[PDB]
Amino acid sequence: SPTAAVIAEVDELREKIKGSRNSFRDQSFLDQLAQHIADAPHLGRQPIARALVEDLRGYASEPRLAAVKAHINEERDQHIFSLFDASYFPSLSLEYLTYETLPTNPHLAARYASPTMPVNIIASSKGFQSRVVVALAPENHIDGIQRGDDLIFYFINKFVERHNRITRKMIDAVMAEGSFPLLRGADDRTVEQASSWWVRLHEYHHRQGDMPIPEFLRYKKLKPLAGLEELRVDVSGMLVCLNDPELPADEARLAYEYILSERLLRYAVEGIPRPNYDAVASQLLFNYLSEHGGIELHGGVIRLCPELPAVLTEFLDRIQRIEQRIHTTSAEEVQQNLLEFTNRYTDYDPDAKDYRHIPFFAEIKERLGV
Amino acid sequence: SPTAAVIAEVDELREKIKGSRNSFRDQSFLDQLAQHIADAPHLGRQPIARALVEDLRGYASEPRLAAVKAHINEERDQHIFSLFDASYFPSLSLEYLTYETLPTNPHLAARYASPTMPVNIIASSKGFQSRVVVALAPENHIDGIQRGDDLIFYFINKFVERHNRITRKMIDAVMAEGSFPLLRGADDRTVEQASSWWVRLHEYHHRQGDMPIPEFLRYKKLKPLAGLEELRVDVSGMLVCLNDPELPADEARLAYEYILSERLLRYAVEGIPRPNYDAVASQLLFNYLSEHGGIELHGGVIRLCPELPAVLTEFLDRIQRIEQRIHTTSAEEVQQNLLEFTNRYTDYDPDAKDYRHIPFFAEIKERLGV
Ligand SMILES: [Fe+2]
Ligand SMILES: [Fe+2]
Repeated sequence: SPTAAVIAEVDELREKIKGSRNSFRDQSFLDQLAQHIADAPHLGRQPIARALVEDLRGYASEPRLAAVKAHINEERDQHIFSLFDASYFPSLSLEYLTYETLPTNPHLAARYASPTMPVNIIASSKGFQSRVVVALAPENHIDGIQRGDDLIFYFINKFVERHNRITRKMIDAVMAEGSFPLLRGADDRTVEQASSWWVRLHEYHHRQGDMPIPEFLRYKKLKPLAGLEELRVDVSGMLVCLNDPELPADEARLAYEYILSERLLRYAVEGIPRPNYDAVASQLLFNYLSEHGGIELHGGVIRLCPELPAVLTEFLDRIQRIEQRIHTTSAEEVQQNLLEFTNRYTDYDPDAKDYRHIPFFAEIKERLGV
Repeated sequence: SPTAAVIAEVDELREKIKGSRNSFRDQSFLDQLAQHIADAPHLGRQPIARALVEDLRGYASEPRLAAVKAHINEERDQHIFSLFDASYFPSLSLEYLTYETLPTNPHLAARYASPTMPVNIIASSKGFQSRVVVALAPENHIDGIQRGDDLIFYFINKFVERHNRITRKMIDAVMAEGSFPLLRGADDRTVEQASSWWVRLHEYHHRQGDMPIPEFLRYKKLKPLAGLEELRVDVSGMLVCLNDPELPADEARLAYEYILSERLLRYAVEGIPRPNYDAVASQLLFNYLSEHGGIELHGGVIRLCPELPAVLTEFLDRIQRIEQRIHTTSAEEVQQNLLEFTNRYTDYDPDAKDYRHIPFFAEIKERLGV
C-alpha cells in the first residue's frame, strides 16, 4: 500500500523524536523535523506534509499551524497529519491518519449544525492507535489554538468497538429484558450511524446553554463538573432524539437507545480505582433517575420506566436552573451549586475530596471486569 | 473439606444479604442474620462463628464486634469471620477466611514491633477474592473501631501475585540490567519473605514521626497526601533495610530491592486514566530522584545511581522537615506544604485539580498494558 509506506515513514520519524517533547516548539528542532519530513520519499510528496513543513519552518515568527488546519478544515483530502501536544492524549506526537466520512441525516445536519466530523479511521500512525484517543480537537496541535469553525473529529470506529466490547455485555448483564430492543442484535453499520448522531448532537449542545464551552471551559474542568457538562449535552441529545419530529423516527429512537445505554452503562463504570469524570456524572444520572422515578432496580437489574422521558427533561431542567443563575451570581457560585447537586447523588468522600464508585457499579465492575 | 463446606455456606449467605447493606446495623436484620449463621450445619459450629452470632445479637446495646475481635486478636485459630463495611473494599460483606502465618526475623519483630500479621490466605469467601482487598484493618468491621493493639492482616500471597504479574515484567522492560539482582528469578517464597518484611516496616513507620496515623489520619486523606504518607513509611523501610546492622544482610538487601522495585515501578503505573494516590507519590519519588542524582535515565531505562541511599535519606529528611512544623504551624499549613512539595515533582492540573500520569509512565502503561 502507498498509504502504509507513508505511515511507516511517519511511525519511523515518530520514534526518532519521541524523546524530544520539550523541543517541540524549539526552532532548531522544528527545522530538522521539517527537513526530515520534506526528505521523506512517500510522505514529503503529500500536500498536507508540505503544508506542515511550511507551518513548522515559519513557527518562530508565527506559532500557528495555519496551512495544515486550512488543508484539514477545507477537506482538501481525507488525510490528517500534524505535530500534536495534547496532555490528555500523551500518545500523540507526530501523527498521520486517513479517514472516511459517515452519512448524515439532512435535518440533523441543518438544525443542529456544528463543525463536527464523525469519521472512521482507515489507516493511522502508532499514536492514533491508542485506545485513549477517540477524538481530535484543534487545540491538540502544538499551537494550542481553537476557532469555533475548526473541524473536530470523532473516531466513530473506536466508539463502535467500545460499544461491542463493553456496552452490549453490560446490557445483557444489567438491564431488564426488552430494555434496548432496537440495539439488540443491531450490526456495526446501525451502531455506527447512531454513534455519529450522538457526537453531532453532543458537539452542538456543548455550544448552547447559559454556560457554553469554550466560554466557560475553565469552570467546567473540575472532575465532577467536566463529567456533568458531558452529561448535560448527552441528555440534551437524548431529548432531541425523542422530541424532534423532523428526525426519522426509527433512526432517532435508535440514537436515543444508544446515548442512554452508553451513559447508563459504559460511562458509569469508567475508571480504576476511582470513577473518572464521565463515570461520576453517569452515577449522578443513575441515582437521580432511581430517586425520581425514571428507572427502577428489581434485584440488581435496571428497568427503564415509561416515564423516563419526563424524568430526563426534569433532570436537564434542573441543570439549566443551576446554570441560569450565571446571570445573577458568580461563575464560582454556580460551580458550588453544580457540585452540591452532583454530590447529592454520587459517593463523594469529603476527606479525600474525590469520588468512589457507587456500590451498584463497583459490584458490576467486579462482576464483569469492566 | 470441612473448611470448603464452611465457606460454601458463607458465600450462599453473602448472596442472600447482597442487597441489604443499608440494613447491616438494623437489629431486625442482624437477628435474622445471626440465626442463619447459627443454623449453618458447618459454619455455625465454628468457635469464631459462635462469637459473631453473639456480637451481632447484642449489637443493639453494644455496637461492636468484641467477641469476634478478641478471638482474632488472640489468634485462637487462623480463621477470620465477620460482617464488614469498608467503603474502599466494597466487595466485603459477610466474609470468611483461613490464613497461615509466615516466618519472622526476631530483630525485625523486636525492634520494629507492631500488631502486623503478614499471612497467606488459604481459603476464603468471595468478597476476599477481589484483588482490591490486600489487607484487613480493624475498622473494616461494621463497628468501625480500631485500637492500637488490634491485629492488622496483610495478604502476602496477593502481593506475590502482583509482583509476578506486574513488577517483574516492568523490571525487565524499564530497569537497567542488574538493577535488582537479588530479585531476578527469585522464587515465590523469597518474594513472600521480602514482602512480609515490607509490610511490617510499613505498619511500624505509620506510627512514627511528627504526624503519625491514626492521630493525624484525617489530615492525610487527600489523594496526593495519602500516597505521600504511604511513601514516607516505605522510604523509611527502605532505609532501615540499608542502615540497621542487626538485620540479616541477605534478607535485608532483598527486602530493600523489593520495596524499591514496588515503589519505583508497580505503584507508579496504578490507576486509569489518572494516577491513584500511590502512583502520584511514586511519580513524586521518580522525579525527585531524577532531579537530585539518585537515578538516571539512559535510553528510556532507569539506572540506580550508587548515591541512591543518600538521595533517599535526603528525600525522607525533606518530608520530615515539612511535617516537623506541625509543632509551630497548623495541620492545614503542613498539608499545603506537603501538597506544594508533591506538585513540584508530579503532573498536577490546576484547573481539574487532579493529576495526570507523567509522560515517562504513560508511555510504559501504553507499552506494557499495566
Ligand atoms: Fe464533549
Ligand atoms: Fe499504609
